[PDB]
Amino acid sequence: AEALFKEIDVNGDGAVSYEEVKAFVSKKRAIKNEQLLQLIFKSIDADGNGEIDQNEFAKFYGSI
Amino acid sequence: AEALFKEIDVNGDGAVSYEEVKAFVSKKRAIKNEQLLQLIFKSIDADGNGEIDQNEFAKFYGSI
Amino acid sequence: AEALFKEIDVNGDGAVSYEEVKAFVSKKRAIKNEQLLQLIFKSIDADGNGEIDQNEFAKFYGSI
Ligand SMILES: [Pb+2]
Ligand SMILES: [Pb+2]
Ligand SMILES: [Pb+2]
Ligand SMILES: [Pb+2]
Ligand SMILES: [Pb+2]
Ligand SMILES: [Pb+2]
Repeated sequence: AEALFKEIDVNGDGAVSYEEVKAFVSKKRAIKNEQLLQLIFKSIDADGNGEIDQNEFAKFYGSI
Repeated sequence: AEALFKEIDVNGDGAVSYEEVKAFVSKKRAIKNEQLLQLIFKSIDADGNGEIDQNEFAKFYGSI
Repeated sequence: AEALFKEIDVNGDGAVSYEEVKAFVSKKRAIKNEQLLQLIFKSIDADGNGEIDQNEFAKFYGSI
């Protein structure tokens, strides 16, 4: 009755098959990678318009 | 005369080309990942019918 | 005015978009992997003809 078992159990038959654990691990990994990358971007895009201009980029670099 | 050189040497010409080392490293990696994942599954599937029901899943989690 | 911002800024509009940072990180990663692999090959291919014969392969292995 936890959303996690249901999230992994994609065809909803009450059983987590191997393919499902595998698809899950894959997408969980993909998501953590997206989140770290976005967070890094947003962190460089100091003013938040959604693009990094040469200035934001300049600050970001150096002794970093 | 070791099975390993022959395993990497896929077109069998006595020479391991770069593509072959590369294909080999790729598939070796893929296999270690499958094996760890399967072992983890089999380890959760406490009764071995090949699917994880909410119970096996429940035990598995917690302070894990 | 650094080649790096221009290298990431693929469509050249002065702005590094997210897709571009992402494509960049991907290809940077791909390249480091190629370079390490090639260096390892070249390191096994002791005489440099571009293929590893059973002999070069033999030396390479052991207590390695
Ligand atoms: Pb299922
Ligand atoms: Pb900006
Ligand atoms: Pb060959
Ligand atoms: Pb089971
Ligand atoms: Pb751009
Ligand atoms: Pb050689």
